[PDB]
Amino acid sequence: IKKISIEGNIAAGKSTFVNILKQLSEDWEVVPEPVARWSNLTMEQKNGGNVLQMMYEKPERWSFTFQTYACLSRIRAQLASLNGKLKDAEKPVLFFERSVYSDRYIFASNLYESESMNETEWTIYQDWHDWMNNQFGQSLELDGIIYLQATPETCLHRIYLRGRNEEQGIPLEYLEKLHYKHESWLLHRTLKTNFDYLQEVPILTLDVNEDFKDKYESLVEKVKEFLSTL
Amino acid sequence: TRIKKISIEGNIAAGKSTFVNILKQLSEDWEVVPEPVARWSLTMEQKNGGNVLQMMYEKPERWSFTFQTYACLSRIRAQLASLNGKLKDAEKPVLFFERSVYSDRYIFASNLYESESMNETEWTIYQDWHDWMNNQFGQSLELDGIIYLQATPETCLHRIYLRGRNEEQGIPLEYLEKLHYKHESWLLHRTLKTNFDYLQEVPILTLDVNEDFKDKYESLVEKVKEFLSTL
Ligand SMILES: CCCc1sc(-c2ccc(OC)c(OCC(C)(C)O)c2)nc1CSc1cc(N)nc(N)n1
Ligand SMILES: CCCc1sc(-c2ccc(OC)c(OCC(C)(C)O)c2)nc1CSc1cc(N)nc(N)n1
Ligand SMILES: CCCc1sc(-c2ccc(OC)c(OCC(C)(C)O)c2)nc1CSc1cc(N)nc(N)n1
Ligand SMILES: CCCc1sc(-c2ccc(OC)c(OCC(C)(C)O)c2)nc1CSc1cc(N)nc(N)n1
Ligand SMILES: O=c1ccn([C@@H]2O[C@H](COP(=O)(O)OP(=O)(O)O)[C@@H](O)[C@H]2O)c(=O)[nH]1
Ligand SMILES: O=c1ccn([C@@H]2O[C@H](COP(=O)(O)OP(=O)(O)O)[C@@H](O)[C@H]2O)c(=O)[nH]1
Repeated sequence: IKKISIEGNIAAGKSTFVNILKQLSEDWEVVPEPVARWSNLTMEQKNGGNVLQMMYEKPERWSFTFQTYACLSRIRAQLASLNGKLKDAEKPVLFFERSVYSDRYIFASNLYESESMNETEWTIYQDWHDWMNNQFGQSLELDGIIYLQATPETCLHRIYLRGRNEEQGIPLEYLEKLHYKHESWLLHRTLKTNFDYLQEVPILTLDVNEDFKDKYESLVEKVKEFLSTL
Repeated sequence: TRIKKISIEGNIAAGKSTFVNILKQLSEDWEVVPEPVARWSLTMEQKNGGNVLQMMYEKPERWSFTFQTYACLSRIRAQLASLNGKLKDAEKPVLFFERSVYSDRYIFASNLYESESMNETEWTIYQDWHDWMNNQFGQSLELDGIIYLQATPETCLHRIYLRGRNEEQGIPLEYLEKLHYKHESWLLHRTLKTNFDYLQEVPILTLDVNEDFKDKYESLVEKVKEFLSTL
């Protein structure tokens, strides 16, 4: 199986793009993001719901707890697909809706930066993150990234389009701060991670500013070519 | 795998470190993994450890969950590493753990849940992580046996009074009964059902360590060497 993580800002179009891909090839399957599932039943998802709501109310009390549980749920859920899926397929591809690196170098790092996590919580999380991925998540190494690039302003409208109730307060500032970090890591590539192979990973950046729900062929053609390059 | 893994279990100040330390010297084939939190009680672990301990003491309701996660992680890292580091050329290698991932959760984390310093979402979340993660290690850290060092709260208090740490001097006798009770259920009556199936069939040796054993441990070790020859 090849592993491709699909990255991008909130409401840039990842769920939608990934649900277009999985429909196109028996060799293509998807791992959605747990935090995504949490946003509306097994024990993980009641913890997910409670913990999500707690995070909305008092993020500086709950950011450490949330981050450690979101990533754990992602690490476990990517494994459920990599060890039990695409058994009878010729050129398997598993497409991750975000990654263990999104968890750390976008969201957790941004919470540390808005002081939702104190120094020690952040230092426990990075050590907890290094070890949890290296003990259990080795097989998760990514063969490439797809960055669905959407201006901060495109994203603000798309949460409006998504018309979810709890997400209309999101200031362009919050959405802009995630954008800058997304730009630094994947486009300008000025971010340093603690993972050496992430320095070299193939990366495909896709301008997803124009809507693509019924005009996505050119985007899908780029993915096919990018995949061949692996 | 060929290394025997034995937990030493006991309440605070029962004398586990004293025992462990005695044991390491009685044989070149006998090795010990000190409990990471006891050390905190200077790497980045000491730094992080140092802080969350003081934060934990300062406010149990805020830091209990964070502390419990890091203590159990730092423990697993000592344990899996000693496996790799010592006893590669021993014909009769035994590794003594100062406590286990079971005491983390079944003594300490449960206690803190029962005392409302972790809410339900933190305790089930903590339990989720412990369950799944120890189940990745199919048999690796899993115990060959357990040695219960059974003392009284008073001895432990008495022994707290002797250990000479003001930072502990205020630990209340009432907390010990609670902790002591949790040990007796798990290690004496065997009524603590857990979610690690092999445990209920892990042999337990119980030693009463109320009598001062420091100059006079030979009996205690005979019972340990007797126990090891049946595992
Ligand atoms: C529903 C998505 C999860 C949430 S909720 C949230 C949030 C909610 C309320 C907040 O204050 C009122 C908030 O403020 C953050 C801040 C005040 C800047 O520290 C963040 N940020 C986030 C982004 S954190 C996140 C998201 C995600 N998908 N994965 C990971 N690992 N972390
Ligand atoms: C992926 C980011 C989700 C975020 S981030 C966020 C947020 C971040 C920073 C903020 O100020 C710095 C913020 O303030 C919103 C406010 C201006 C107070 O209305 C909200 N709100 C949200 C919506 S919180 C939420 C609640 C909920 N129940 N479900 C979901 N999925 N999300
Ligand atoms: C960081 C100091 C260690 C502390 S502090 C502590 C504690 C401190 C103050 C408390 O109330 C003000 C407290 O609440 C008493 C209780 C009845 C649990 O609410 C617990 N319990 C503990 C033992 S936590 C522990 C020890 C250990 N060796 N291993 C693990 N996994 N956890
Ligand atoms: C492994 C420590 C275990 C415990 S448990 C404890 C404690 C727990 C609960 C308590 O009340 C419920 C407690 O007493 C606080 C009180 C007496 C009410 O002010 C102390 N303190 C401690 C140790 S605090 C400590 C210990 C230590 N070795 N070093 C430092 N710097 N701090
Ligand atoms: O080109 C697009 C991409 C997305 N969407 C919609 O915009 C919202 C946000 O997109 P999505 O959930 O895919 O973003 P994600 O958070 O998954 O990146 C959803 O209601 C989608 O149906 C759209 O109308 N056109
Ligand atoms: O036979 C003994 C065993 C222990 N102790 C004392 O009791 C205290 C607690 O011992 P230890 O640190 O070994 O307890 P642990 O927390 O490790 O069980 C220490 O001051 C020991 O010196 C003692 O006087 N005699």
